[PDB]
Amino acid sequence: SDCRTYGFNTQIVHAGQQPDPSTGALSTPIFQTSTFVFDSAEQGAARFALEESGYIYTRLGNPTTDALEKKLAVLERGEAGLATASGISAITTTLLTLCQQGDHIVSASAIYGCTHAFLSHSMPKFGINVSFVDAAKPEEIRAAMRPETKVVYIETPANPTLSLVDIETVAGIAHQQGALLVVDNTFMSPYCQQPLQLGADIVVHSVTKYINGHGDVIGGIIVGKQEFIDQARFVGLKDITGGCMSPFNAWLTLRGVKTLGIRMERHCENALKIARFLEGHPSITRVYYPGLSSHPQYELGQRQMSLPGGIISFEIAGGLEAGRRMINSVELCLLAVSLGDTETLIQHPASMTHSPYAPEERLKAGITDGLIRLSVGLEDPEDIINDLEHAIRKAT
Amino acid sequence: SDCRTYGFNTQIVHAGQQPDPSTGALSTPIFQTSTFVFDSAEQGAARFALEESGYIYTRLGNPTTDALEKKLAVLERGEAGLATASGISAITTTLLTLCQQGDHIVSASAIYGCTHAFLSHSMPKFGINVSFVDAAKPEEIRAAMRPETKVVYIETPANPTLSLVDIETVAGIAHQQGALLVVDNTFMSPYCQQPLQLGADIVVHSVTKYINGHGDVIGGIIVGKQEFIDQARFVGLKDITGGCMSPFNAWLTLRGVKTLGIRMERHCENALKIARFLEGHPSITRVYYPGLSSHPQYELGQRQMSLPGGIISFEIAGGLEAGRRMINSVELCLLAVSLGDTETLIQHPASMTHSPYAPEERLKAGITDGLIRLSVGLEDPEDIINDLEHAIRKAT
Amino acid sequence: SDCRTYGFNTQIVHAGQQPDPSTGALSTPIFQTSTFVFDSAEQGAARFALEESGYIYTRLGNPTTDALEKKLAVLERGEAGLATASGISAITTTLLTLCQQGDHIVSASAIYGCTHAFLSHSMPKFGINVSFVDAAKPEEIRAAMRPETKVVYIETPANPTLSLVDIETVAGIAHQQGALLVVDNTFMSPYCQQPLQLGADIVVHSVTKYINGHGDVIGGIIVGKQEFIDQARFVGLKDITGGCMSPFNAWLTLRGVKTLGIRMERHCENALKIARFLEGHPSITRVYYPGLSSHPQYELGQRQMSLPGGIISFEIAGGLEAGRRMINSVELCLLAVSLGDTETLIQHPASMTHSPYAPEERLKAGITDGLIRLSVGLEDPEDIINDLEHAIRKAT
Amino acid sequence: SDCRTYGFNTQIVHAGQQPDPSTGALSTPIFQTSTFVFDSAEQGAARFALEESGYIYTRLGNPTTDALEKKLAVLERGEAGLATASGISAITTTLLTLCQQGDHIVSASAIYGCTHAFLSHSMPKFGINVSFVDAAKPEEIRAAMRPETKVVYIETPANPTLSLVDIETVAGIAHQQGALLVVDNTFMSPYCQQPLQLGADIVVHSVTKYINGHGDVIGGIIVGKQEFIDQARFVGLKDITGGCMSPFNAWLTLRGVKTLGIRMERHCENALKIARFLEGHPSITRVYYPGLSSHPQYELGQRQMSLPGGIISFEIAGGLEAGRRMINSVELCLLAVSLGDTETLIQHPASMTHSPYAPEERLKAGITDGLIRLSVGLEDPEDIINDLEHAIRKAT
Ligand SMILES: *Cc1c(COP(=O)(O)O)cnc(C)c1O
Ligand SMILES: *Cc1c(COP(=O)(O)O)cnc(C)c1O
Ligand SMILES: *Cc1c(COP(=O)(O)O)cnc(C)c1O
Ligand SMILES: *Cc1c(COP(=O)(O)O)cnc(C)c1O
Repeated sequence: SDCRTYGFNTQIVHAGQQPDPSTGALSTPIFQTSTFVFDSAEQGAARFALEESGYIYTRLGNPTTDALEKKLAVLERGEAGLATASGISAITTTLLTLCQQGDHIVSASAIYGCTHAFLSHSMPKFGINVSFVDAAKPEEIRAAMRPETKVVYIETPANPTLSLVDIETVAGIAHQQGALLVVDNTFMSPYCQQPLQLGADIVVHSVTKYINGHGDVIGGIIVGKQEFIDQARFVGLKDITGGCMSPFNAWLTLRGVKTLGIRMERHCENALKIARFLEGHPSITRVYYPGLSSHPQYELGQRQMSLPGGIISFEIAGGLEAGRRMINSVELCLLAVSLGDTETLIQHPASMTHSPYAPEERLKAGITDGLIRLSVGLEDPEDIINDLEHAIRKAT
Repeated sequence: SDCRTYGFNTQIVHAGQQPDPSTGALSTPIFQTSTFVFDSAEQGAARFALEESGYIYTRLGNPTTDALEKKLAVLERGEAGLATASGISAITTTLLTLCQQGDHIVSASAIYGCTHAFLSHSMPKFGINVSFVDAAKPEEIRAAMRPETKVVYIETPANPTLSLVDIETVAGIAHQQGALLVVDNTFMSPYCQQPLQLGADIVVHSVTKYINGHGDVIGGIIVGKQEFIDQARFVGLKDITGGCMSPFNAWLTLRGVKTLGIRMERHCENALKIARFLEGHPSITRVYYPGLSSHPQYELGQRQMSLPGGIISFEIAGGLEAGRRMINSVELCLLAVSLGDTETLIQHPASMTHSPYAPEERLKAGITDGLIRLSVGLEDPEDIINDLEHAIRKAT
Repeated sequence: SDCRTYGFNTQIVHAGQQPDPSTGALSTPIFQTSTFVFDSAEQGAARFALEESGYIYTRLGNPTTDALEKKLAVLERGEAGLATASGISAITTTLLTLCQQGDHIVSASAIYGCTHAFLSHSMPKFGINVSFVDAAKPEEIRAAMRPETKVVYIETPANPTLSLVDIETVAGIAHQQGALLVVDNTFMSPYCQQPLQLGADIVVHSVTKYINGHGDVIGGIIVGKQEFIDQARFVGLKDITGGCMSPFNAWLTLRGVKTLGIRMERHCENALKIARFLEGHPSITRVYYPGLSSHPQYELGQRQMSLPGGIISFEIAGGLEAGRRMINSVELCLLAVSLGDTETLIQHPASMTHSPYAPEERLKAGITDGLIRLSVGLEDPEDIINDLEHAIRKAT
Repeated sequence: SDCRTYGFNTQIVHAGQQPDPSTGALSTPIFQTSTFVFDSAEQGAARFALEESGYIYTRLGNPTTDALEKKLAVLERGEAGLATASGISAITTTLLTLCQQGDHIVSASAIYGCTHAFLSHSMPKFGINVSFVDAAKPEEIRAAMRPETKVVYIETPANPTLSLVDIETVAGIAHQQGALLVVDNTFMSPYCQQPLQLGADIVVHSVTKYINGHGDVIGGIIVGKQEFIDQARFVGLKDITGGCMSPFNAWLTLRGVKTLGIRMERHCENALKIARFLEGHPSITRVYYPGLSSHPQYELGQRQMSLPGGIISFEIAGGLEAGRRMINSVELCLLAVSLGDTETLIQHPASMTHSPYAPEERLKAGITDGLIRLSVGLEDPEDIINDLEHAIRKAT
């Protein structure tokens, strides 16, 4: 049969995978090899000429990684996938394949910090200019487009305030002006949002977050048309970034993604409960969560996202010192800077990642002094709420 | 004590490593994690401000990978190391950290094919121009230097004819003209050649070859001054290539490198025997091996290399068809395109990697129709010789 | 705090685990080591004398495996855990620690086939006699008890007809007669049944099934009182079976168990839907599933099990040939002999595992000619039902 | 061709292994699976009936582990191999397959401590009696034989004094009296001693030591006739010990064994240098090493062993307190209780493993107060000697 025909949970479990043909092994074997052996000179030449399918060398391609690439292509409804060493490598392999000196990119300003650093500081040194705009306002995207614009780049939801971008509307604007739309879908995973179905051309993820979900893999994935992915593989990865994924990391990500549907359901069920608790707490001034009807783009989120996500941000009364006291008072939530793990993770940017920055520079990343970012895990939500209540009460 | 004080075999085993402090575990633990947890807001801020040692997130740094980086820095007599997703990523993370639009690179022409593709086709699209020269002639390096030249880039020995480059002489030329010298030391490993001791500024390796040695890791390493490595880590890797190494791959490379000294001794003992056998064979027109006194740069090799290496190239009588017949007639040597594995690997480029290319285009990579490339493994050399003799006899 | 105080999902995620003390790594490091190093002669002696905590050698104990042992002890409400190379090793390490020549065991007859082979053929050759009884009838257990009986051994539910054993009632009988009760809890996992809370003394699992859940680990676990577990570790494992678990297998099982709660919820939701579909199908003569009210011990199952499980057996009309045709006609369910994986697995014992046996010998394992065993996975239940309907329709 | 025809180093690299048939991957894939899938009911039945080759379930057999089993069978010149969870499991799976209540074993007294504990305390509780003899005196073996003796069990060399057993002579005695000879060949590895070639029936190893060689695997192997190995697999392992090896551990051992020849050569070259240094040191009363001509069985060792090994024991002047001071004064040698790793390991049993024992009880394991045991690693021997000289000088 064809796995593209089954339901989404069935695809999560099975797409891109099948029992090993020589042994019947059910788990995808870990092809932890660099070298592949040819049966003859002619078989080697046939593979190098693309006249025969098969493998050559793990930087170019590998059976374990191929399974992950095919699975994620199915889940995003794209033609082809390309696994990478990190989410950053997925982003930069994509953009360095597409762009050359003299080209231009229109990017959302509300993007992952290291992506912003790449676009702000590294791209212009290669002659590739970037204009940053508020992508919640599609007119600002249009106004920033130039004859040289090759790419519009967006993230949605966008940390740390969980604002949204209207993918379908932005895709139409980008395409009318001759540009590709690249969407970083890390926050949602394909279980909750499908940018290619809304007109995006390329989707990138850090699999480090929800796709792997177990806090033990750094990796990325790119999904798009075969013609583009082939260039991203044989030029961007092979020559430019060298950012190939280890077969063992691909195997762990295949293993983690098996539970993506059930994990996202529980992350989001837990997060909605915690978000409602925080919205009712008189020591919490604001709660940013797409599942609360007061979210400024709530209706867009309901049309574009099948679930409101596992991430919450909120502001605690009392600013910087209260946020520091609160984060130093949790006993179950763990202080860390990643997200999408099975454990609940918490961070206070103004006292952690952005401490030696001026308050007006911190807002440039949307960071207020009392802002706390919470990645909701798979624990009992009552335990998470009790921990938050205990810490908030102490802090205020 | 200080491991930088012990003998080289002792350093191979011990440098960069020690029993785990919390448990005493002798093997370096596999810190297969993405996330690291802070004990307090203040500890997180201290790490982000570089005011406290410790870890944050595996793309930035990891204890397992740190051990590999420190070991390879000791072995190359460099200050610091940076592990990468691939040898290509080591090369491009280095050059994309050092160079920006308007800069220039002087490169040897006799370099790894994918490095050549990066330099020929990708660098100029970022405004970084490259002049290729015959680096066996240091005067051609000097003549190609421009005010904008930031880097001279060399490999030695250089596949597929095993020609050499005089590292010390080229380093002096590069430095007099204000450029850094980057040496790809993959072929030799630090056990056989130490470019930093001869004046190079930066050494890169594909650990995929001899350093790991077991044919099961794609990876790279960069070694140089702390100031440069810090930029390669926090800009080149973090932002540009995203080419971080998986902790499991670092652990496998640590494990492989434990036997680097004994492996290189056996590879080179075997290769010298096989090279002498081939040089005495009337069906073999030429043998390229630094350990044969007829090698055109033999004396330079004796001063610069402690052993002549594990790689041999040779030309079989009868050109393309004889090379194809020979490679299709081996029974022990394995047909493949990597090198530095414990198994003997063999390839015939004119019928394998470069078949759909014109004979005059193949020479542009030094490839004649009868040229065979042999990576000598750890088998009994008598068995390798018998296999080669059987195949040569059949082919001719 | 104490993790034994949190909710069960919180314990699944966190019990037995914490950030690495020397680095903060969130994932439990893979301590893939044999050797541990002492700081002094005195520290080595202190560990060998049990006068100091810490590690010596991985066969005796290991930090990664210790985390798994502690987690499973928390989840089963037992004092201590011991990980093993396989479920069989958990069973035999337990029984060979407890029993010596002249001792006796009363065992259920409806037990895992290889356990039955150990008890029937291997135990008596060591002078340890075994009486098999129908453990659904607690009076048969009582009647089989002898002065030499050390252990009553049961599984519940019991494959392949999913009959039950009343743990609390059997525990009272065993204890009144001076014997320990050992329960194999593999089928249910601690998420669905807690034998120690009902009076059992020792729980064993094959973690190969639901606890790991990902079809990529063979392993076992024993949970019980510290005094017994210490004997199982330092005599049974150290000396008798040698069945220690690899640190990597323990790490994978820790990783798999993170999703145990959400997996069991989905397995059982899916299984109840499929069981009801099969019970309404006129080509299916019988359906064995604890969640159907027609199950002969339905009310006991509701008191003893929090969910009815992920396993279903059923009889297809037409006996042996229909069962063979049906199993050869599924397109999504995979033909295999394990259970508890994320993929739906199916087997027809009369044509697969028990084909060269007489029909009257097959019933001795409860196997009728039309009996099919289904391990329900995490796919969309509609897809599983459609596959079963297609295959049943073709077969009948 | 047939790998049993190549030289021993070629076999170390290649025996039991070949490129993956479906992909050409050179490294043996890690078949980290529990479940295997059948294409039809008939294929499942054919495998269960042994009428078709192939896999069923990893406890029974696995492609990665099969490669290791076949390689070690080739290296020991035996018919078949069986991998296990530990060296202890190799020993007990063997003996519990061969023996039942009423049987008898004649064992050397100079054996590994946990093997001695199994034979002394556990075997008799299963009705299997054991007589311990000085196996350096073959007449004591003969005199201890009884009508019920099934097995003669020996280790050679034997820790901690490195005494020897004449394998060929003992095999002839055992066979004349109708018993099998089992030899634990862990100390030597097949590179240095081949008991089956000298008449032994079964060889066991802890692969934890030299075969893996990297201090990161606990595991065992059994090698013998196909008829016996089949019983050890399908009864001893399947039913009794459950001591199967994890596929990942088998893959690591395959990887470690690739360098067995070059490692043993260097271990033994280093050990002979260190042994000669110790024999010339006036603070060292005795040196136990088969490569010193003063060894009491030196000539037997030269006939039976191709190299004298990597292990040395020696007595330091001043007894218990000097041994403790010496071991607390090394800076490079690591204090630990395993052997065969790439790092040099050292232990002082009288102050470490046997401290709370009476001096007359310590001699029962051949342990004098000043006895030090050294596992010589791959470091520069000059560095090891300097470390030992520094520590000896301080201690005396
Ligand atoms: C973490 C993250 C990234 C970067 O991925 P890495 O795997 O850390 O390189 C990119 N985008 C988003 C939205 C992320 O959360
Ligand atoms: C193989 C090789 C490389 C590339 O390294 P990868 O690990 O394949 O990316 C670079 N230089 C040399 C000399 C090589 O042999
Ligand atoms: C599979 C199973 C076992 C055996 O465990 P292994 O890990 O295969 O050794 C024991 N009991 C039950 C109920 C099982 O399903
Ligand atoms: C270490 C050893 C063993 C035991 O093997 P494990 O892998 O630790 O179970 C048995 N025999 C000898 C000679 C050993 O050195």
